[PDB]
Amino acid sequence: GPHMATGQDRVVALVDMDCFFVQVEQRQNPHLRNKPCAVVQYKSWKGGGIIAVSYEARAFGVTRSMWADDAKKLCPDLLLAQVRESRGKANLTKYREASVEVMEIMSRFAVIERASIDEAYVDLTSAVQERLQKLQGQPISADLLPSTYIEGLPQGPTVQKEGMRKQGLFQWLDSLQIDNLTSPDLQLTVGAVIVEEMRAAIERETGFQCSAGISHNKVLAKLACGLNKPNRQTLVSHGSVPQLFSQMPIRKIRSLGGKLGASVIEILGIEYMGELTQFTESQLQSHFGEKNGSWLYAMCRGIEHDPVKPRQLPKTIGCSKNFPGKTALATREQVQWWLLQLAQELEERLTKDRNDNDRVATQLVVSIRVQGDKRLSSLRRCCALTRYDAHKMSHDAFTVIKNCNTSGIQTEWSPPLTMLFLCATKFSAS
DNA sequence: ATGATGACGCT
DNA sequence: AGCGTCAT
Ligand SMILES: Nc1ccn([C@@H]2O[C@H](COP(=O)(O)OP(=O)(O)OP(=O)(O)O)[C@@H](O)[C@H]2O)c(=O)n1
Ligand SMILES: [Ca+2]
Ligand SMILES: [K+]
Repeated sequence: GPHMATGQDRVVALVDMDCFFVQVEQRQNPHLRNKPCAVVQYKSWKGGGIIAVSYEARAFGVTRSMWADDAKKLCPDLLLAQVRESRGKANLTKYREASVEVMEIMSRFAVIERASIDEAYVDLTSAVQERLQKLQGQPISADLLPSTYIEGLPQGPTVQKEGMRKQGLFQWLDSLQIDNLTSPDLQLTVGAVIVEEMRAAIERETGFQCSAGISHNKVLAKLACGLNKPNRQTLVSHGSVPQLFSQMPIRKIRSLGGKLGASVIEILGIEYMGELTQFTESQLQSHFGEKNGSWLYAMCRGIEHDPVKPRQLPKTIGCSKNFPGKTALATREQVQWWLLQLAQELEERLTKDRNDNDRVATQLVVSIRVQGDKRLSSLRRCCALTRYDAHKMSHDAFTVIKNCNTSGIQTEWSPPLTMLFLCATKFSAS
């Protein structure tokens, strides 16, 4: 009862750019705006692989990982933009730079955790407290939340989407206790007003639209963000959790989309997150380990403590390329040449990073996949990264991997390589 | 023949 | 260290 923590101590948001690479290419090329369009990498094999899809193209069934030639079967008018290719590999620099535009706007409002090229978590607790003092108890207008959905409302005793949105928002605001400055529901609402402001600024200053979730922790914020996409934000209160989780497949919760989530389902014989509440913490720890069991016990009640880490820059900087099918690398010369190509792009990004961010990497990790290995990495070895020089870095990578060559011939490479990966890690300030 | 990254857990 | 998991 009175001692039972409810995980309502923080306001956390997750911001996710809608069809990010598509928005970048549509900003650059107005002919792509408001059209079914997709972003593709490479082109010779089956038209290239689709990596991002506009909402207009998704209505036709186009998805990520589709070959562009197949996507054109679903959507003959599909417009395509191609990822830059440099040194024979995809080069994502345009999207990384657009991402920096967005993250630097977000950092004005609060400290952010870069979660991916196009997602950041925001810890808003402190900004909320401040804005609450600026309010002095005045009600929060629905005009301050023009794109906000309150998950689970409307409820109780119109047939259009926006009318539903406004109805739920009104019920929520009508029930708010704007007098109590430590009300969790009030704090989430203020958090949502701030996130509206953040999203307005991102759109004004970059042209890019995003969705967001606002809740009390990262898992609920991420789940919230996915509930109303694109160009909308969703508030998931602590009170909404029982109904939301009662039909929510377990695999939808961040970190449960893989083998652990499958084993939760199979060992416990359940399907939905809320069903987890019927097990004791010790039962869950017995099945899934002490850490996982504690996490699941708290999470299925809507409680999570993973902090928004203050980290706006990636921790490692890497370059990778796959060599599928008949293109697998089968000679010494081939392996060396592609290691040089990867290392040249890596040198370029590292030099940029050292100038921009005042740091230097100190370890080089070299990862390969061999033909027939189902695993995504067959081997990983490290060496010292002492100078930002592509020829040295590629020579060192070759050195640390060369005894993997089975061939008795000095010039051949067996088994052939289906993946090369260079990653610079262990950054020190400079 | 999805392909390009990136973080973190386990041992 | 080196591998496995999960994600965007
Ligand atoms: N299997 C995946 C999924 C995502 N990404 C990377 O993560 C970025 C954002 O992924 P995601 O948010 O899932 O896709 P969006 O295009 O942004 O679509 P949405 O509107 O649903 O956010 C992609 O552009 C891509 O760079 C990737 O490389 N491989
Ligand atoms: Ca996105
Ligand atoms: K994303």
